[PDB]
Amino acid sequence: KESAAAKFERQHMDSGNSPSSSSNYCNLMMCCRKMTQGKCKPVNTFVHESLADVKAVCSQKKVTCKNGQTNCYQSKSTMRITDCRETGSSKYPNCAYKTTQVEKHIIVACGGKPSVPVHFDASV
Amino acid sequence: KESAAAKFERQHMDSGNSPSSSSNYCNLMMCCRKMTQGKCKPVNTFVHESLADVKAVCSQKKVTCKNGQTNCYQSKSTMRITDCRETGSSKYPNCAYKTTQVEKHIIVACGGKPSVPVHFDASV
Ligand SMILES: Nc1ccn([C@H]2C[C@H](OP(=O)(O)OC[C@H]3O[C@@H](n4cnc5c(N)ncnc54)C[C@@H]3O)[C@@H](CO)O2)c(=O)n1
Ligand SMILES: Nc1ccn([C@H]2C[C@H](OP(=O)(O)OC[C@H]3O[C@@H](n4cnc5c(N)ncnc54)C[C@@H]3O)[C@@H](CO)O2)c(=O)n1
Repeated sequence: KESAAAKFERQHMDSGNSPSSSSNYCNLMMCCRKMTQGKCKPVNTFVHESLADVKAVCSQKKVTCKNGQTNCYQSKSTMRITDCRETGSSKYPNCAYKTTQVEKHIIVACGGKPSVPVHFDASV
Repeated sequence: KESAAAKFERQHMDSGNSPSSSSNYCNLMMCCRKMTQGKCKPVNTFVHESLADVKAVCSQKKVTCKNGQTNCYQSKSTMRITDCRETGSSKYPNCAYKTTQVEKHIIVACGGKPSVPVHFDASV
């Protein structure tokens, strides 16, 4: 059972000067989106585009994935994305990320039917 | 088994949410801290002071809890906290919170040996 003391810490404690700071975006999203359980996912990109625009990439430019698979596609246009990358100081269970906002082309692997994005490969 | 398409949306999609937004704090924090599972937690306060300063409230001003219990204590000084409350448009599982930065005295219930904070009662 989660002790009452530990529950209180989880539900009400967030010690710090700038808790609502945008440089915290990745720390909170990586946690919310469940990518900090068991280990700290080292790198992860968030796309701030319409889901309609991201799905459209699956019928755009064909390219080879980094792992040799052949079901990857590159966006014809650049997309507003946020790069979340683990800091040198990050150490599980205290995962820390650097938030970087950029506009780059994305590369995703598409699968299933209808064909939709199932993996983020890279940004170029 | 979560679908590949759904897994991609959870891990890489953040349409209509600006990374450079202070108002989003509550939404991400409530999600990250596991308070939006099963249903949306109506109200929840986050304290930004040090854990030591919060624990010390248990040795301060003795007051009655809202529920009639007698193990509540009020802080001698105002503390930096964030008040999170559901919006009108909040609907599970799309929980939405309004973020309000405030400086008020907190009231907590203390228990255990040593006596540590185990429930947040109110800010005044
Ligand atoms: N700039 C970057 C660089 C990396 N990343 C992330 C996304 C990847 O996560 P995810 O998309 O869940 O991938 C899940 C898993 O899917 C598998 N996979 C690889 N190629 C695939 C393909 N063509 N189709 C389906 N699954 C594939 C292996 C992979 O670990 C992870 C590992 O490469 O790094 C990122 O977000 N931004
Ligand atoms: N401004 C406000 C107003 C409300 N709230 C939150 C905190 C409460 O969650 P929690 O901290 O778990 O504490 C409530 C739970 O703790 C337990 N509890 C309640 N009274 C207690 C007491 N006197 N001693 C020990 N545990 C108590 C059971 C109870 O459901 C929640 C429901 O009252 O509302 C807030 O964060 N800020």
